Amino acid sequence: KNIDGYFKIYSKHTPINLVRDLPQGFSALEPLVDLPIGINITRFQTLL
Amino acid sequence: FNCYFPLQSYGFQPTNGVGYQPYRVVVLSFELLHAPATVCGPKKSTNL
Amino acid sequence: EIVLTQSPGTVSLSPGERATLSCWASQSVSASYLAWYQQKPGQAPRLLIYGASSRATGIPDRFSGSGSGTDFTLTISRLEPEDFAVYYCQQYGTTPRTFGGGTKVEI
Amino acid sequence: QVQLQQWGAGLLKPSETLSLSCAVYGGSLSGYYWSWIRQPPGKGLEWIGEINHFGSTGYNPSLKSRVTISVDTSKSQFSVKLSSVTAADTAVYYCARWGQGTMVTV
Repeated sequence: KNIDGYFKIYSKHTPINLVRDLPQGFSALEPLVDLPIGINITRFQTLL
Repeated sequence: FNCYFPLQSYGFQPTNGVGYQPYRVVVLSFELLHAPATVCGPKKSTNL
Repeated sequence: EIVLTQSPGTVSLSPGERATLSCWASQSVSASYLAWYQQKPGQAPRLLIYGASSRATGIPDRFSGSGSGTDFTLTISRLEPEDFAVYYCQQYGTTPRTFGGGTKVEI
Repeated sequence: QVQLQQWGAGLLKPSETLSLSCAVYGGSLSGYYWSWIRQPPGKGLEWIGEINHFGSTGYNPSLKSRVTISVDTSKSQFSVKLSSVTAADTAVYYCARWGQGTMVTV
């Protein structure tokens, strides 16, 4: 999320025991990086 | 004739006059736009 | 104690030539504290350049000053028939306000 | 309009004193800075003393404790009083804020 010029990113690695879909469980994503981009963003695309 | 190169060289000898001497020039330009500040000064603390 | 070193002591030039007066100070002069005076023979001191960059009021645009620190330089881009006079520079960056010895513009 | 007329110069014996006159026209001496400028024959200019309009005054080290500059607002005149004169004090004194020059022989 990018608000007030700051590009908030929250992240979480986690071990899983599954091969199909999103598991039943709870955890959070603490902040990792804040970037003072100050640039509007309206699109994106992932990189494999 | 009437076609002159707009570019010419400095002649720097150590014998040239003090006003005719090389001077390394550093221009420090600052901007403070709506983006957040990113480059600050390392204030030093006291004990606890 | 600031002694202004003017060079050369004499300068002979023809009209239309560019005349440069050099003015060096024994100590670096802060904020270009250099004033230029041209003294016609039998005439009182006449200010030419103030602050080494600001010309006096009504002085011709042919007069020009240059330099910083321990260098002050007065330029007359196009010599004039009445420009053959003694030019003395004065440095007022210290309480003992001192002037240069004067450079004579010859023919 | 603007003119600064010098007076009080002349030939003086050694160790004597002198009082300069500098009549200003069109100017407010008490409201603008004033200084006296001497020039020995064949030399450059030498700033001796200056007087701030509010009243502050200063003198060059060569004239320190020997010179005294003051102004008569009652006449709007600039004065430069020198004492304990000598041979080296011979110079052309013109008063500026320039004036016409006043040769001092001693």
